[PDB]
Amino acid sequence: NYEQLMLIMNERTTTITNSTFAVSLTKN
Amino acid sequence: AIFKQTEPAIPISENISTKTPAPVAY
Repeated sequence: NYEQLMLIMNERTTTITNSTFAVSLTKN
Repeated sequence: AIFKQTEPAIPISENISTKTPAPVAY
């Protein structure tokens, strides 16, 4: 409803390398 | 006093061609 609307992009990231790998493996 | 010696002249490029990077879903 509302609490699930106000947290749409609230996904935690451990580090820059993991973010790099997560955006890299989705395009290769 | 007023003047110092010549600095090392860094030659900037004349015809560089880099790519504008695509946006990423960071």
